[PDB]
Amino acid sequence: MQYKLILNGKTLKGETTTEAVDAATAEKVFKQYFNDNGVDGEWTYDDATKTFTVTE
Amino acid sequence: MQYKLILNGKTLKGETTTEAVDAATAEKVFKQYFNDNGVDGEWTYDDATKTFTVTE
Repeated sequence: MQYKLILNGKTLKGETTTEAVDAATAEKVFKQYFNDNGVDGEWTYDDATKTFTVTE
Repeated sequence: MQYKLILNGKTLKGETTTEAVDAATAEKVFKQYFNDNGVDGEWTYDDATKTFTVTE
């Protein structure tokens, strides 16, 4: 279903939102992006509350 | 001064905001990001209205 990206950091802050096929994909996609980008913030995943938490 | 990033696309949509030293830098930075991230959306720059326009 619809997932939501929460961004926490210093050089960047904000919230994105995407809908993937499911838990395994949205998760797969947003990871693809925030695993580096000089942020590699702390990862968090929420399935049943559609959320992500990135923390530099 | 304060610049603003407008995101237009399919896999991603949203708005970010950063303050750079000036027109040459904010421009330089946001370009650094949206020139490939599978989006490489159309570029647009606004100095006097602090804005950017990305379009897949």
